[PDB]
Amino acid sequence: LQPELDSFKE
Amino acid sequence: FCGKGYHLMSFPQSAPHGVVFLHVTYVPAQEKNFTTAPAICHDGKAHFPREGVFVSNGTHWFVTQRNFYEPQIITTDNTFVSGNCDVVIGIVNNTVYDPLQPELDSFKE
Amino acid sequence: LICAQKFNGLTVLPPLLTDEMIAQYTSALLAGTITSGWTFGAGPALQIPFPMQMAYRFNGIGVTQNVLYENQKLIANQFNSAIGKIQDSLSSTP
Ligand SMILES: *[C@@H]1O[C@H](CO)[C@@H](O[C@@H]2O[C@H](CO)[C@@H](O)[C@H](O)[C@H]2NC(C)=O)[C@H](O)[C@H]1NC(C)=O
Ligand SMILES: *[C@@H]1O[C@H](CO)[C@@H](O[C@@H]2O[C@H](CO)[C@@H](O)[C@H](O)[C@H]2NC(C)=O)[C@H](O)[C@H]1NC(C)=O
Ligand SMILES: *[C@@H]1O[C@H](CO)[C@@H](O)[C@H](O)[C@H]1NC(C)=O
Repeated sequence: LQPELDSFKE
Repeated sequence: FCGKGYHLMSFPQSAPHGVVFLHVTYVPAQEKNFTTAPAICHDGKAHFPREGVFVSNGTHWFVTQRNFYEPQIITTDNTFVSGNCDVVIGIVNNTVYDPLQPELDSFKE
Repeated sequence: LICAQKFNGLTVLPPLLTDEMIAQYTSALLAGTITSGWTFGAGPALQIPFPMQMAYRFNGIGVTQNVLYENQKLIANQFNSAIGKIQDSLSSTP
């Protein structure tokens, strides 16, 4: 979750 | 071994010079034919169901357990990916609705 | 001798199920297994594409579903070669 979430959000 | 069908329980009953069993089995009924598929390619990667099977109400595609028909939307929690979707024979195409993506998009966008 | 089995008051009764209906039972069982897996043995026979039933049986021994599908041709060749070899195995050893 965290890598994809950060990639989308940042 | 214990009654015809999928066994659930067995209540013994005493009899003269013997025993009597009451095998409580589970017998499926009211079957319905459905168009299946070994896997569902979404983004070039095959998706196989973690449990159950892929079934199609003629038009839409769903994933449900084998011994009962509870159609469920094909999400990425019901299916696991394994490799690309060019080597599985009989693969169909569809859209595995990921629960996280629209959730986060509605949250942020 | 087996040709004249009457002998002296020695009757050999014929089996109730002759070889033909036994073979019919075996063929029906084969068709049930092939086209319905285990479903026909526990209620109505529900048709299920063979490779999919094979994947189901693979799931029962530990290997995941995709092991068969990505190896379907290999497994089919292995199965057909083994079933070919079994006949020669029976013939070679009397
Ligand atoms: C399969 O196909 C139909 C037609 O595509 C599906 O209909 C849709 O799905 C919902 C939920 O079941 C139905 O209530 C609606 O009529 C349709 N709306 C949507 C969301 O597209 C339906 O799932 C199945 N029914 C049939 C005809 O077997
Ligand atoms: C699933 O979708 C993919 C991509 O949309 C399809 O792949 C295309 O297949 C055609 C063959 O008619 C090729 O000409 C295209 O180049 C392919 N596109 C890409 C980029 O993969 C695939 O055919 C679909 N599969 C099914 C069974 O519908
Ligand atoms: C499903 O359809 C097939 C072919 O149309 C038919 O032979 C079969 O009996 C049907 N099965 C059920 C349970 O509806």
